[PDB]
Amino acid sequence: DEGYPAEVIEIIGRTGTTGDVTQVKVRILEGRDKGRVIRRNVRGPVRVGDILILRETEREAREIK
Amino acid sequence: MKRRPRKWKKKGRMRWKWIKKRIRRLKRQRKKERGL
Amino acid sequence: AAKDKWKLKQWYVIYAPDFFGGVEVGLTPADDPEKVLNRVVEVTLKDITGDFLKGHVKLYFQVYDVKGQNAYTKFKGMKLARSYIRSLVRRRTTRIDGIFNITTKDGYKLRVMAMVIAARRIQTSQERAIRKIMQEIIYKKAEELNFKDFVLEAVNGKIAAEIAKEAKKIYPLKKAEIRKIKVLGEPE
Amino acid sequence: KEKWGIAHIYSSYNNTIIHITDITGAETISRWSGGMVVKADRDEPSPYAAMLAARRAAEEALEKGIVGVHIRVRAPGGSKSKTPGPGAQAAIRALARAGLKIGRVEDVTPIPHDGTRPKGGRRGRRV
RNA sequence: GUCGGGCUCAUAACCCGAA
RNA sequence: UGGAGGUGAUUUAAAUG
RNA sequence: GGGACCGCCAGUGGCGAAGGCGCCCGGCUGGAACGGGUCCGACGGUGAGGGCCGAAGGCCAGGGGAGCGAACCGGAUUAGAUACCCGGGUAGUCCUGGCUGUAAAGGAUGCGGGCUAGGUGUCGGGCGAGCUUCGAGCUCGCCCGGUGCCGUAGGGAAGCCGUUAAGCCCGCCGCCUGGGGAGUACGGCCGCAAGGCUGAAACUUAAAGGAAUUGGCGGGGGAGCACUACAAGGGGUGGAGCGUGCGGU
Ligand SMILES: [Mg+2]
Ligand SMILES: [Mg+2]
Ligand SMILES: [Mg+2]
Ligand SMILES: [Mg+2]
Ligand SMILES: [Mg+2]
Ligand SMILES: [Mg+2]
Ligand SMILES: [Mg+2]
Ligand SMILES: [Mg+2]
Ligand SMILES: [Mg+2]
Ligand SMILES: [Mg+2]
Ligand SMILES: [Mg+2]
Ligand SMILES: [Mg+2]
Ligand SMILES: [Mg+2]
Ligand SMILES: [Mg+2]
Ligand SMILES: [Mg+2]
Ligand SMILES: [Mg+2]
Ligand SMILES: [Mg+2]
Ligand SMILES: [Mg+2]
Ligand SMILES: [Mg+2]
Repeated sequence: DEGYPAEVIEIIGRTGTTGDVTQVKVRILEGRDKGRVIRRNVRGPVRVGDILILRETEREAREIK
Repeated sequence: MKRRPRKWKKKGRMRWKWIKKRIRRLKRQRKKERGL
Repeated sequence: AAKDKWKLKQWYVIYAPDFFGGVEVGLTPADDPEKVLNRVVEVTLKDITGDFLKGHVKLYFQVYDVKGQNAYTKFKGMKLARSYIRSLVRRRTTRIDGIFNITTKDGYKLRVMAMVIAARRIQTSQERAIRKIMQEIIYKKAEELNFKDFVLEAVNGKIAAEIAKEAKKIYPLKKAEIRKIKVLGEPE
Repeated sequence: KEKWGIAHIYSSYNNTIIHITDITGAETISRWSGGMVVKADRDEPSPYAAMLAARRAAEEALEKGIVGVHIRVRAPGGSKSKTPGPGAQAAIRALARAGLKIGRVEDVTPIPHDGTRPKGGRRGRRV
């Protein structure tokens, strides 16, 4: 109901049709898979140390070149 | 028919296979009228 | 009502055949015990005899009799796993197959598939000689043994070892296996 | 003891089907496809639809006493494509997450030793 | 169908408004 | 360094001067 | 229960005059290479006429019909869509006995013989040496015959060919003589038919055709860039009245 926070630890690269998307590796901070590292796609400027609120933690983005 | 492979080239002409089909169609009409 | 229909079903215990140990291999549901006959279950040889080596050997057991909540089975056939035999066939090697119809000493009809992998590419005449050695060994074993003894020696690897020892004299070998067995008929 | 079943996964480019039976295969425990969890044809073969269907099927199986499954995944095969669609692996991961234990995993795509002629002509689809 | 405007280097197709 | 073959694929529509 | 087809191993690998030939076991049968102080003794090459073989499709009789699928019947796309795409579907694709004799049937390169640097793979046979788990096994070298690649002299318009010649020489047969009209008309032979082989003229025309060069372009590939590009944003023009410029009248 309130999402799960995750901390960005590495920047992978830019993607999307117009370059507006960034792929990152995040570490889950709370919930069932606390400690798991997964990669996600993000819209907007982001740096190492940011925190996202994921509404679910079972989808992982396809690895980009 | 005799072979003329130069006719198969496409620059400035229609496809030889269909020219051949048209010629054979025309020859059938002449042979039918020759029988009457 | 659908849930009610599921509540009419009882669970039956399935047992392996007598000469494989007769151990419990699983459970299956059914409302009427007559519908349990002729069902088939697939289990690996690692499940019966505990060893982390023979995990690619698959045996098929078919239910033939139901008594109480117990279901008893007979041996139907055997196969090696697809991914296993796929890892054996390589380029710059030679694969030799032989498919033979046999009868056991106690009147059982079987079909047996054997396979040999040679170290390098070989000539056609050498493949024929190896196939002939395979045929002779399998016919002799069928003449000697009963159904139960033949099946056990086929799945343990004894027949394959005899084949490899015999076929060395044509060409050095990389592998030798009884690839598949199916039962066709049983004695009257 | 332990009641174990079998998960049959059929995965093509157009849809995904997840079907849980008992150990012998003769009795159906649950059955869900992509068109039962989404409303658009285009989304039927996606990984997310596969996850949703696998979750529904796994819950229905768990309510009836199944503890684990062995997995058989297949592409259409025969004279059609031999490669599974994008939903198979997502379906496999979702079954374990929902609470089922996982046994052995194998591919059972039917493969001919030179069978029948496929559709399209000697020229194939021309797009 | 008529008239007018968009889009195109321009015409056809296409989009919009109107009587 | 440079070559010869094989199997897979190819995300709507788009005429003219 | 049924009809068709034999995956991986599989290799500029093998066999055949070419077309073509790939599941296993048994029988009948054709050709070639290697080894050869065996036999015959020029018995050879090419080949006008003539003869035989010859993919797919088609035709004539009798069977068979899983899958695919000319024609055709529906659903879409589009300005139209007699198509491309999707759902069905007759002939045909398969077997037995015949006819037809056609392909970019292309190595686009007719066949026999002698001669003219090398290097390096691979298939069959033979010889020598060394290993060996004693295997119809493995490694290296040499001879002969097949099958690829790089390349010297020479050849060629060049691309390229180069002891598997498109090089130098000794033979025989077939074909060509600017582009079109035309592989047509007329005449003949062959075929059940569809069609096959043979084949002009009047007239028209300054090129047609080949190999390679520099650019330009592509609903080809790769790299880079711009708020007169986009993406993220802030403010607007397009509707009204009026200032001013342009078309028309
Ligand atoms: Mg010429
Ligand atoms: Mg649906
Ligand atoms: Mg199109
Ligand atoms: Mg216009
Ligand atoms: Mg002649
Ligand atoms: Mg169709
Ligand atoms: Mg059909
Ligand atoms: Mg050919
Ligand atoms: Mg060629
Ligand atoms: Mg020729
Ligand atoms: Mg040799
Ligand atoms: Mg040869
Ligand atoms: Mg040679
Ligand atoms: Mg050369
Ligand atoms: Mg002339
Ligand atoms: Mg005539
Ligand atoms: Mg602009
Ligand atoms: Mg913008
Ligand atoms: Mg205004």
